[PDB]
Amino acid sequence: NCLPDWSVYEGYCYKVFKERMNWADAEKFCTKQHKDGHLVSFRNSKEVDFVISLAFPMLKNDLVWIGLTDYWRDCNWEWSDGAQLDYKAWDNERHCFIYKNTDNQWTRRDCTWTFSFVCKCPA
Amino acid sequence: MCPPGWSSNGVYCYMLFKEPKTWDEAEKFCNKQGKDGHLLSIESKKEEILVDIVVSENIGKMYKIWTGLSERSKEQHCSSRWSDGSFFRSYEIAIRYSECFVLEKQSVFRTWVATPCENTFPFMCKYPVPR
Repeated sequence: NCLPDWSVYEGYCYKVFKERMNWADAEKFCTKQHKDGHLVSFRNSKEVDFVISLAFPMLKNDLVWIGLTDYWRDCNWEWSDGAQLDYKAWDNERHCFIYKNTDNQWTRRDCTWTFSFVCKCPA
Repeated sequence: MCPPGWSSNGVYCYMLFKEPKTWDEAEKFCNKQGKDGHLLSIESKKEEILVDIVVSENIGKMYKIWTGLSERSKEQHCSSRWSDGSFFRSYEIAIRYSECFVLEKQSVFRTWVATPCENTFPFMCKYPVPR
């Protein structure tokens, strides 16, 4: 169901890596490991537990990147004076998703820093 | 041609008020000073610059200043996407909701930071003389 050294779960393959990369590079590295592979995504098919309990014991178990960069968008913010939101000065590097094993929950952090990663691709 | 105490830029009048208020109340306050006054909107690096400096000179220190960047509360229409699927199952310590943005003294008031609307912070009003 998966290639050697990749765990199986609900039709998805998961592999852990001990490298330290910024969000962007992590995603790229993942896409390179196998077709349709990306930074792990969580929808709670109880992947969390699995990913952290099985697809993690093979890892430093900390802080792994999550494949979600919730960058501020025009879709949900606007000026009270109805002026268009062209120029923006909000931080874009802030908001890369992350899973903190010690807090057993996600967190938003600078996309520019480094973290371990778990790639994932549907079989 | 702006009122006394107010400053001009791009044919717009601006004033920083050293009176801590909620996003809502400050916004309301600005709409009472002149037809169509509002919390300041920032449309260019040049303007962003004209505002921080007006903040820097007229407001006795504070960490944040209210601008009129408000959340549209359209989340269900602005669903984020994972590098593939949809962002539904989420798990963060989303304390209280922060549907407001203000200017931070940390970055000399040039950058924006998501903050709780209910917080009381000084503010900057703005309005066009031509109504």
